[PDB]
Amino acid sequence: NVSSGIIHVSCSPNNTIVSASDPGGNVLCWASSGTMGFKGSRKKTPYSAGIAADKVAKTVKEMGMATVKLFVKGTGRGKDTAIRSFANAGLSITEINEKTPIPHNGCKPPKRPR
Amino acid sequence: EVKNDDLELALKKFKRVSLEIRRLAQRHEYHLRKGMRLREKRKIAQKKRRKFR
Amino acid sequence: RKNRAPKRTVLPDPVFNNTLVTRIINVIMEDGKKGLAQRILYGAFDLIEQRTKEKPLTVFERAVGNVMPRLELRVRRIAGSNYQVPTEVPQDRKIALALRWIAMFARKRHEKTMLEKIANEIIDASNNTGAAIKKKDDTHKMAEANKAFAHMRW
RNA sequence: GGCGAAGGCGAAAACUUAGGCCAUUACUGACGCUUAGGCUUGAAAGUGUGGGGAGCAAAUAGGAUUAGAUACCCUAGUAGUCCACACCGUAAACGAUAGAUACUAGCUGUCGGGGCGAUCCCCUCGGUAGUGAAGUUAACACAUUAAGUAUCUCGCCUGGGUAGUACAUUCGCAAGAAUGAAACUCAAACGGAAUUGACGGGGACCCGCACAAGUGGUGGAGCAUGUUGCUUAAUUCGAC
Repeated sequence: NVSSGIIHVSCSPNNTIVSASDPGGNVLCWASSGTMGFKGSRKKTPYSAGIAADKVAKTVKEMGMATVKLFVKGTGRGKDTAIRSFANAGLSITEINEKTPIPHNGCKPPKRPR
Repeated sequence: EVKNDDLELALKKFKRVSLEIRRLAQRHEYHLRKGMRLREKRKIAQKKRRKFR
Repeated sequence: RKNRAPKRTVLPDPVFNNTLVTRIINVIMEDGKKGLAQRILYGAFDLIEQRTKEKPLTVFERAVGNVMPRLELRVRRIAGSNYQVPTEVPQDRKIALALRWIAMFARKRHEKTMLEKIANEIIDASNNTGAAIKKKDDTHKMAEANKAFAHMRW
């Protein structure tokens, strides 16, 4: 029911999540790897993120969307297959942005696994 | 990091924005000593000296 | 490690004029005896001619086309509980696997005589039953299920 | 890259404050180097009192792998890491190279002061690096910022295991710090450098029925034959 908006993709190094959102900030629909069939360690694959973005793009096509912002977030190899699927799904993408949670050198991160 | 005009010329430049974001963020997710911080910083600085010149 | 090796050339069968028939007559071969496997295959073709009246070449081509696999699963282990990677398979290997499956599922069934059992195998393959189409579809289902591994693989 | 004597110092401002470099037609006129004892500073961990606690995380609990795992992995998780006043005075507190001074090829950078002056580059005096001969070294290597040629002073060493242990002493509430042996034992040592092999669940490259692609085989039964074990008078001896 809304022409414009922002759809977010978070690419964790263990999972991926995509969430459509109204331009006001509130979300409209969202899917992820877990919502689909395969789960576990097999869900951190570029194919998983690609199909996750494909599903949300398809279900927002019936939701009546148009040119939409896109905020990639997180570190991981699945953040590009979602981009390609969004481009291939037939969307009206116009703007690309990056919204990583980049910190200034403040709080201490967890320890090195070794 | 907003930049996009029509289809792909901005995406080709997105790769560079992300790679460097990834490199800088990768050292804020594991903790190691300050001495090692400086040592790896100087080692990375040597690497630029070898290729970029 | 070695280098690529040459592949020999198969002569066409000089009665029915089809190389796939030669590949059948060589894959069903045992003991190295052409005069026996040839009788088996040509009696099977005669049986095809008699019941369900139809040119044997058409049934053969239909069965072979329905049996050829689209993808092939090749084992590539990294650690314990090894995972599989689907891989694309060339057309020559496609027909090789198809004819292998036809022959090997033919020589395991009821209807004791080899003639009738292989004739039923080829008839069922033409009619898309669970004889060998089921196995082809099972190994095809094993593909594109691990397709996440297939996309990023070597 | 800069500074500090060392530890260390990196968001912004204010106050206080330390030392350093260049030029000096100025001044005192040997007032200089080193330093036993002494004094001051001195990473982190730790301790006493009062606050603080977002994240992280010894100890601890649970889930995994393993034969075991009190470890590596994962989820929780206190002391602590933070601040105010003291105490502890140890580190690979490393340039494994004490301080002060005179002299000894050169080349390539870089930083500051000065003159010249659009930067760049000219050069002078300094600080910080690389390459490099005579010279030194057992070799690696150092080589004008010396491990070179020499002097002055201090500290320290005299085989290894015993052992930085024991006693005594001083300091500290504290864990400990400083100083620090001997009895016994070995002919060598968790000695140094370098050389050739061998090895690496270290890299790079290259072959083979090695893997991969198939065919047909053994381990399932009977039989032949050989071997091990047992037995008897020997079950001749060898091959493992």
